[PDB]
Amino acid sequence: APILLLDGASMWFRSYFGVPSSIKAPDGRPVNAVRGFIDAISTLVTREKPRRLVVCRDDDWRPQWRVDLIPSYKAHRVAEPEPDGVPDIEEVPDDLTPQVNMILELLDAFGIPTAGAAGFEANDVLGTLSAREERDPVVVVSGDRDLLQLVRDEPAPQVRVLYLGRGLAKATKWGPAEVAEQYGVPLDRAGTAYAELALLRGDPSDGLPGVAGIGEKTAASLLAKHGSLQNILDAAHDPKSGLSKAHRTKLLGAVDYIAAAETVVRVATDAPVTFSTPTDTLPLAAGDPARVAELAAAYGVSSSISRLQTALDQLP
Ligand SMILES: [Mn+2]
Ligand SMILES: [Mn+2]
Ligand SMILES: [Mn+2]
Repeated sequence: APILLLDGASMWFRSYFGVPSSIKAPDGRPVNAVRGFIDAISTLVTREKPRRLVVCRDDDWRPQWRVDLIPSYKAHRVAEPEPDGVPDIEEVPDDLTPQVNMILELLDAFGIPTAGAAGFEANDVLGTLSAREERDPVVVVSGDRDLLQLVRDEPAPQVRVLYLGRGLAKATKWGPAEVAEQYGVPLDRAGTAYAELALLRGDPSDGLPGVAGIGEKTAASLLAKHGSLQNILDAAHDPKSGLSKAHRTKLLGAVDYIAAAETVVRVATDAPVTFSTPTDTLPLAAGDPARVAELAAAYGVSSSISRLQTALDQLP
């Protein structure tokens, strides 16, 4: 049985856009994201039958240490920047933010493991927990393709990304083979190589311009030929490497961006993760059944909690 690691914010944003906003609590507040997010857990529990499951939090969705390296990072998504230490106010619809609070309440009362690392993103939590796992195959559940950098075959246990780009129902599991087949990175280091390719090609939806003149195809063939990004910069710095002069000029005109983006684009694998629960075991019933029942009533997702309990009951 795999341990599921859930990219919480990716998922309840998906649920917010995948469940109609006319699904409301008795007090009138939309709870479409809450319903959608709980149902996704039940769907995941029934499909994967995990014993262990963690909802990974964004203690800081936009850490200033990444913004100091690449100021444009996630900048088009900031509602209001907050100074030193305080996470920036993300641009989020006014009727989704209370729903995030509802979800965290329901998880806390149920006792579903959540995890976070102060000053780090959920993606770092995901990378840390998947890097450290030594017992069970890891399924990272997310709509964020950046996480494909976590895929792993060996050393065991394997790590797959159950990718939500087309929704949960169509989601398949991505491993090094799929990543290699889809982006042209070498299979023996598909995960890390994917992150090196994303650095070079850029990622506009996160405000990372990438290296001008080096698209994804060119990035792949330079990894397919030089094996690793460190090698590409050496081949560029060494004046008679086989590198084309055009490619050298593009790479040298970007050395400081390449260096600064390295730690921005790669997820941290050694973040100080803390759990809300003593362990990452999935509980088979609510830790606080009365509060769960009260919060679900108040939040208008009683039937979703009902369906979660049935999925849990069907675990062997
Ligand atoms: Mn800030
Ligand atoms: Mn994220
Ligand atoms: Mn990204």
